[PDB]
Amino acid sequence: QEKYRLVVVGGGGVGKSALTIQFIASYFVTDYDPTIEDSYTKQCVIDDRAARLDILDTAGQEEFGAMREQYMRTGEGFLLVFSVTDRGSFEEIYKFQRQILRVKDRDEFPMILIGNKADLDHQRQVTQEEGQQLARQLKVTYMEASAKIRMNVDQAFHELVRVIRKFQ
Amino acid sequence: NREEKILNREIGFAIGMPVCEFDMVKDPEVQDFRRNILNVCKEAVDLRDLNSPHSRAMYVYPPNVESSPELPKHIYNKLDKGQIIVVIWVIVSPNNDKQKYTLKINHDCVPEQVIAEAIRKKTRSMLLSSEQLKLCVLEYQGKYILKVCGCDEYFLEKYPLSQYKYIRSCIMLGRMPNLMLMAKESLYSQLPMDCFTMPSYSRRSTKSLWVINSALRIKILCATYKIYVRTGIYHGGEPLCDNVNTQRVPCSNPRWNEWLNYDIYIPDLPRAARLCLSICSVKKEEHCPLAWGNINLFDYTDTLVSGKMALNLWPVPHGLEDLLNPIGVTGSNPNKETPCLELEFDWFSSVVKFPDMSVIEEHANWSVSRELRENDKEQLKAISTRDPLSEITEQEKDFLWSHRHYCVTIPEILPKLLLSVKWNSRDEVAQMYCLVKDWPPIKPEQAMELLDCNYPDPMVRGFAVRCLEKYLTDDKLSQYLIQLVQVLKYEQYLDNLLVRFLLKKALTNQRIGHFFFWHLKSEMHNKTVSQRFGLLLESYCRACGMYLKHLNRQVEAMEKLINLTDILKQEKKDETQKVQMKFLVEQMRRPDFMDALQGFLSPLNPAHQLGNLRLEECRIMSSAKRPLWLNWENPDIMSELLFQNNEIIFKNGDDLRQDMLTLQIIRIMENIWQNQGLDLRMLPYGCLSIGDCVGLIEVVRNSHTIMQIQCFNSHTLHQWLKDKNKGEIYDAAIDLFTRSCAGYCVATFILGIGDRHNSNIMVKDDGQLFHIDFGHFLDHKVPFVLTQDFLIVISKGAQECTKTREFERFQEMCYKAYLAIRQHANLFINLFSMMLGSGMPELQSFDDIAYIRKTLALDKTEQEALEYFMKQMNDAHHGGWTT
Ligand SMILES: Nc1nc2c(ncn2[C@@H]2O[C@H](COP(=O)(O)OP(=O)(O)NP(=O)(O)O)[C@@H](O)[C@H]2O)c(=O)[nH]1
Ligand SMILES: CC(C)n1ncnc1-c1cn2c(n1)-c1ccc(O[C@@H](C)C(N)=O)cc1OCC2
Ligand SMILES: [Mg+2]
Repeated sequence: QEKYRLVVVGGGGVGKSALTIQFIASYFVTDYDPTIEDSYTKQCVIDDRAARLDILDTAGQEEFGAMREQYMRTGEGFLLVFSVTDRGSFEEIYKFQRQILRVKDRDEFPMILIGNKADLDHQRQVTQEEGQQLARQLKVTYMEASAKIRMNVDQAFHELVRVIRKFQ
Repeated sequence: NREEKILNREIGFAIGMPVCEFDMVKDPEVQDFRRNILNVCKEAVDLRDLNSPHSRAMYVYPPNVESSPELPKHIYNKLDKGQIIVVIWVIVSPNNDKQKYTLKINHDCVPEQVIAEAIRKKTRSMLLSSEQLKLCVLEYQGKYILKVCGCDEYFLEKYPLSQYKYIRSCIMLGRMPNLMLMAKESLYSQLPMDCFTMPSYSRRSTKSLWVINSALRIKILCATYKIYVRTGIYHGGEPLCDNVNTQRVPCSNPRWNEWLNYDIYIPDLPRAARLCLSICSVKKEEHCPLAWGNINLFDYTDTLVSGKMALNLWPVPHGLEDLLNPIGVTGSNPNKETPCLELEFDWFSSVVKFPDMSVIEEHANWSVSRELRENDKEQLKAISTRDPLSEITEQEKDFLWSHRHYCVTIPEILPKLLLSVKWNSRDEVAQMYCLVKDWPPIKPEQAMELLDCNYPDPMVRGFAVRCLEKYLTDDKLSQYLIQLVQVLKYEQYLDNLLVRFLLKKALTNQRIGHFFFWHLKSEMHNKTVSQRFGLLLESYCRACGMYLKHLNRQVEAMEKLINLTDILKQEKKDETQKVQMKFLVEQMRRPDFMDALQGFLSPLNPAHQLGNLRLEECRIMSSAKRPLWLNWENPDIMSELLFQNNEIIFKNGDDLRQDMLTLQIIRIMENIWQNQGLDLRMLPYGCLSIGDCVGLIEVVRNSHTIMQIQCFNSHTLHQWLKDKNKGEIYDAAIDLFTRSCAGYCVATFILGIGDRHNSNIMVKDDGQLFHIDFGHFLDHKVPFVLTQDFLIVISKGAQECTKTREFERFQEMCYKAYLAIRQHANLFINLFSMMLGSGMPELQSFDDIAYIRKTLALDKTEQEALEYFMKQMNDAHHGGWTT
């Protein structure tokens, strides 16, 4: 129908698992289950046509890094996500952006920079201005999100499928 | 009787002959077989229906697991901290949507524990009210099962996850075990409740032998169709008395009327006493046999033979040495046109019956009533370590018999002790019966030796069966099923313990019962075993359950492939360009032939479903007899994770029985190496012989022969492995090329396969080496010669000197693999002696199996046998394997 294999890459504990199930189950989770590789599917019609969204919640433990070179070959849409309360993930997002372009041997590829845990303003270490800084540096679109309050959860995946069609 | 009119139809299709050919048999043993063998069926179908849903599912889908849960040290090291990364697949949406759930778990976890972990992968921290406990605790109960993605194997039993061969193979190959999650109702709803339907024929002085005190006297009356008759009394292959023959009467006068007086005492005839008859012609000396016959002196009711009898003789084989054939069939020829020899046995005016065990153990007292140093006991241990073909001298015979009451300490010497007993003695056969009655249990692989032609005694064979049903696992049973089916011919009666054992186990494990049928239908082209296997297949199909439906589809599918190859060989075959692809593609596109090869289980593997055909790849080979390269689809919804092109070679002309024995020993040789630390990856692909000479060959994807890899001629084999395995994968592909080469080189030297060329050796893109087409083995009228292209790949990339540190370690792998097989020489030699009755060209006499004794150097010590291999390797490779 409309093949769209979405991939959620990022560091550890940045919120890839909470944001992924928020898009389908629409419920925020509080456990810290270190994800390895989980797949989710959801039919959406928010786009101008149908969409077979194949979401892949990837790992961020650095012990499953050999699995990065796999889903970066089959996916057509990525989400560079990080936690605004963790500068470590912020200074490690570009490493994900370099491996994707190196695998596919392309100048650019549809991906959206997501800043998660925006509700924890009392513990934010990466301000908003530093977020759009990496957006212009990586030539991607920046968008803050928060799985705890479900902010820009649908817009994050829907803006990703809009760059895939505008890629071609 | 209305239901029996339907079941009897489909039963005759799978057997290849109508059921009415058995109801018109005047033989009382045949009718008593069909009547009493139903007790095995009733005890089996009532075992498949104890538990209502699971017992039937366990039968159709038995857990294909290893024989031991203990993991080898090097196999356990392949796990991440002793844990396995398995992938759980769950279907959520009714539109067939997929959701994977990877999880790290211990390797020794039961399927109930991995299900509960997948439950956590579906809930995390979700909703639970104080009235919703059992709403979610019911998930942790018996609700879900597990299934391999791509195959039809199920994790129904509570065995550790490592025991399952699929999970075990993923640890070896280093692959992701993808398992699809199902519910119990999703599987149980496809198995009906087959009530046991018994057929219509299931309706409801006599002194002893040891009181006769006379001499055995058998008279030959006349015959039909200078010659004489060679008569002999044998117990398997050993003769009881001197061969007594009749007078040399001229031809065209088949009259004798002579009571052949034998030197055997009537109370001394063992229970397995046999009469061997043959006709020899006299034309220096002129003695040549022509026809032979065998009759057992006791029938199936333990009564002595009496009265007149008409025996129909058999034609002599291509290569027969002795005039009389002791290794007979113990039956008359059902050709009703061959020479028929008439006899007349002694009367005694009473029904002479063989005594029961009560009198045998009673007379065992009369033998004793009628009237230990350490250096001696160490010799009996040196006898058990010898191969079963090692000639036991006469001095060693009395040593084991005089120390018969000590052999209970070393029960592995039992096969050696049984050959040290004069079975023509009513006293020794009575004392040996009491020793076997209380004999300690032995290994199942050692008990199979007591089921070949050398041990025809029923008390000896009954002991080996009781060692199988108590110690033989279903993994080793399916491994050794070909040899166990083969030794059914050595049974002198239809109903026996070995048949009741292999029937009940095949009726309780459908994975075993599948190959139990095809190994019996493949012998139907030979009438000497057609009656035994026909009655046995009739009993199997009577209670095999729903699988009879799928089993008849394979027969119709396979029969639709035999006739096409016959039309392509006997007819046409003149041109091989358009004619090879005209009639071939016209039949595969024919409507009545398409549905014949659609939606039926693979005969090579019942868990593989052969679905839609792909005629674009289906072709006819340019090899011998022009085999058919076929292609199918995997109708499994998870076909993307497993293979998608089921490729099978249909070899019509060439016999595929030599391949099965070689492809099986390679698997057994690999298991012996993996259990000792030798990680020599062998590739024993599937092979199943069908009928006369047709058969199926499992094809491995992305595999190319040595001749298939070339770019003039050069050593491009190393470049092909470099081009396909770049980066850090090159160092692993070269290792796979060396470990598989050392295994396939040290094994063919023990077997003695024919001269292997570049088309006999194939390699994968992964770098694994394996041989194919084992048509000639144990031949003599070396096979794996270390060519230059091998050392260019084995010894790293040294374009000059091949004897480096890499090749120095290649020899050590062969030494550890050669000596390992030598330590299990008794196991492999027993596997060849159990296949001697299969009529194979290279498996006719014991001079062929003795070739294994010389290539293993079983007459030398451990170090002296090592230099033998190094000598023969340095001789085949001129200056290659120096000391
Ligand atoms: N306050 C808050 N916490 C969040 C948010 N998103 C995720 N978390 C929390 O962050 C923790 C770990 O994130 P998780 O949901 O496991 O995402 P992940 O990045 O896939 N984890 P891993 O890479 O370790 O598998 C959890 O405690 C989760 O509740 C958010 O928007 N706000
Ligand atoms: C001669 C022959 C029909 N044969 N005879 C007795 N056993 C075999 C036999 C056994 N195998 C094979 N043939 C085999 C052939 C070809 C092959 O790939 C093809 C594409 C190729 N030309 O590279 C893959 C194979 O793998 C399975 C093992
Ligand atoms: Mg995660």
